[PDB]
Amino acid sequence: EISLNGYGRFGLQYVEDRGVGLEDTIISSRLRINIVGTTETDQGVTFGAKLRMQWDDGDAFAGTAGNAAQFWTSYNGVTVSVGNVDTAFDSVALTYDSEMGYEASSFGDAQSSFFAYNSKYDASGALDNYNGIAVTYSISGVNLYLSYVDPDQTVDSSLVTEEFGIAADWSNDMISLAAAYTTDAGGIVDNDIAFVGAAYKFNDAGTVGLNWYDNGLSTAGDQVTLYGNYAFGATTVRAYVSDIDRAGADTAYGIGADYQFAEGVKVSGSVQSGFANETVADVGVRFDF
Amino acid sequence: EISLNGYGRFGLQYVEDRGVGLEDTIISSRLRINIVGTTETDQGVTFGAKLRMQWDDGDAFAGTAGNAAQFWTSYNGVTVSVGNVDTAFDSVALTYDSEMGYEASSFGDAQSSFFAYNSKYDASGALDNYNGIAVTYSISGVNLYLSYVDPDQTVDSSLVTEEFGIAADWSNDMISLAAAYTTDAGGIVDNDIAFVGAAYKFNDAGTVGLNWYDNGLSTAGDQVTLYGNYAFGATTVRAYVSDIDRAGADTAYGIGADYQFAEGVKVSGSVQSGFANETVADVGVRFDF
Amino acid sequence: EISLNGYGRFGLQYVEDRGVGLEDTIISSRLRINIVGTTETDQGVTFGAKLRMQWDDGDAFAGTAGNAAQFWTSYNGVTVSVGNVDTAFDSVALTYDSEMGYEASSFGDAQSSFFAYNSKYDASGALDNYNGIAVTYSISGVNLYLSYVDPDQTVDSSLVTEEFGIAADWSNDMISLAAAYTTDAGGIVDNDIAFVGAAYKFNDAGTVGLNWYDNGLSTAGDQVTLYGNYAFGATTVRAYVSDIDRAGADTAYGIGADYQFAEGVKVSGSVQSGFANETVADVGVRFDF
Repeated sequence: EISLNGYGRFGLQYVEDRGVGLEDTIISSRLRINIVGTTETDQGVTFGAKLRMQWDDGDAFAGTAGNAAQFWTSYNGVTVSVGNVDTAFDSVALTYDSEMGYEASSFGDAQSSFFAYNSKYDASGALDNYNGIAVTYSISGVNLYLSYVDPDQTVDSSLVTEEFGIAADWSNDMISLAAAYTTDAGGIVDNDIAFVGAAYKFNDAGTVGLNWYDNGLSTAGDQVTLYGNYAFGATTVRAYVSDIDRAGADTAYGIGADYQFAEGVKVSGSVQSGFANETVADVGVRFDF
Repeated sequence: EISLNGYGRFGLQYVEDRGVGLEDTIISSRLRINIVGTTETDQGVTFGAKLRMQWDDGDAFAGTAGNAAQFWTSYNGVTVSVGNVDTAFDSVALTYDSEMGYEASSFGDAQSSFFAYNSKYDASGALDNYNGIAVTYSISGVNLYLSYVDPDQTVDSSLVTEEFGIAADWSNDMISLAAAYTTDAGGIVDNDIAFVGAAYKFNDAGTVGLNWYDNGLSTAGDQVTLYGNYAFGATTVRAYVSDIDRAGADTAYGIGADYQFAEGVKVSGSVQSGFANETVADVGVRFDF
Repeated sequence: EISLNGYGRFGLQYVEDRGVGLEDTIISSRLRINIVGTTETDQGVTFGAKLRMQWDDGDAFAGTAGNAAQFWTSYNGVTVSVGNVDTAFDSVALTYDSEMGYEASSFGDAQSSFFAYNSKYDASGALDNYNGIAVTYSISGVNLYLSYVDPDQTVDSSLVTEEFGIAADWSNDMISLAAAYTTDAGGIVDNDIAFVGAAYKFNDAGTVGLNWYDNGLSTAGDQVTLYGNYAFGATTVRAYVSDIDRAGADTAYGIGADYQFAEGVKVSGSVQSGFANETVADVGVRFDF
């Protein structure tokens, strides 16, 4: 069995003083197609592989290709995956819940480098032998994530730096907890990052959360992000503030809205201010097919 | 929802004195696959995106990839599209109705340069930031086309040349009219081209038309094409003659046949003579799946 | 109509002293997707085209693309195909029946060069104009294969070397015969190879065969391969020995197992010894979706 899913999204992307001779506002857009092949068995074991074809405005050659394969085996809630795998740091909950706009962005996201699912190919050749192993398990309420990544599996281990990450989240009807730890993130020695987050669903239509990060060797340093959103029926209001230890940095913040036009169609917009006092705004549509 | 459609076609392509050391006749063939994702809503609005993977004999690397995405929104007969869009000049009626053979060709087609849907990627990098906006509307019988194209949307407007094109066609049961105008066609300054065409369906199985072109900065100059076809049940006979103002040019002409083998399978052939006295012939099959 | 089929496979690949500074064991894996478009007619004729997207661990750019198209027409058991076609030498029976492991390998396979379906693109540019014609016909029990391949169809014939191959196999319930002949294999002049094989199904769960090869200009020389397998319900045991005329060569051999975990899921493993005394072992899974 092979199924095809994906999405499209487009709108206006603005960034003040984007560059001399350059247009501040452009029409950013993206097309994503996921190709998933699965083989189910009566022994209760599922085999699957997926491939992704994704194009973005600006992409080289005005072309679209597939990325590197991912394979997995699920059984009794346990899933082992190989190849181009999702990572623990990128997989945990709450960590990206401050994002807004149609391009789902936020300076409130972690400011560190770490491996995460590669959607496109890479011309540099850097990923040619990038292979990983990931494991997840859901013990009702609790979620476990373990990922191991070798940027070049053909070379003798001791010669390369592997990334290892552990992560877990839990959640009842009103409180949520999440923690994650990754050593040698992004294959960079001593680049040990960490996340700890908590959220409170102070109602059905609203939630306030707090994320704290240890950005490893990032010049950003430790960082805390405070966000919240509220749902007035079909439209959602979002806001957040973020701070990093880097000297002289500005407090990052953003305010935005979501409008569920229909099932599958979502209109979003936002205005954000980065740590270097950058100003960015967006408004677009996203449709899932 | 994601649907896959497309077609295949192959046969013999002949061109007299194709080049020293080169074979005049080769087996030309093409595979085209369209990937269309759509999201319908009960509000009566449709969202969609499409991608194309097309290979042609001769293609570099003996490979096939996807091109740059196209997105659109339809509502009440009005459709707005973004990205790799169809253009007014390329979209109007009658303009390509003189073509024949399995590769659908004719020296009777307009001899000017202008933007039109890009089916493949482009290694030059020329299309990396090529973005367009197109609008069409059907007021029963009449068809409106408007397209705006910026070959590099990242650069400040005033620095690049955009193509703008308007076009409209109308048609009852026996008469058809079509006109089109595009300024700075193909992004070339002062390259303003125009088309005007009329056709008469002098019966159910036959039609005679006349197309006049203003090829902008093309050395071809103004051009008039006269074509006609007749259907004897399953086989269609086609013919045409074309003239351009370029000095010393030859009158272009071609005679060909279509044979509807089945629904979806079409056999075609033709012999044509170009303005530079080139001789070309073809015979092949085309199947839509 | 367009259908999507394919498979995924992964496991451990071992090869003793794979190279200085290199890891002997790696996780080899593959994803294959076949895109097939067909157009059926009530005249009893079928038109089709297929494309392949296949990724392998190690692939450049960590990307995946499509290869060069193949088209065909089937009628009354006769099938004519064009473009990237399957060849007679690669298509006959018994010739690859000694292979084992999840990567289906065997030093017992023919040691000659010859054209065969190209699954991926080729950066060298070598296949840009590689076009072929193949014909097969099944006269109940007997199978005929004819293939003609021109590595560069644009160039004048006399300037390039074409590969031509004939092949046929037959088979009742317990005996099987197969022969094949290809001249200028792989487009190499005087590289005439041949195969002759016979197999006996000495039971429902077992088979012993013998393949003899004339490897044309290969330094391997003539070669004979002896293989056999036995099925104990769900697990299959395989073994083989191979010899070539090349001076000082070692006798190649391998022993392996297959385990049909479910319909579509197959676990395999093997240990093999090459003619140059190479040691290789593998164990993996393959799932068809």
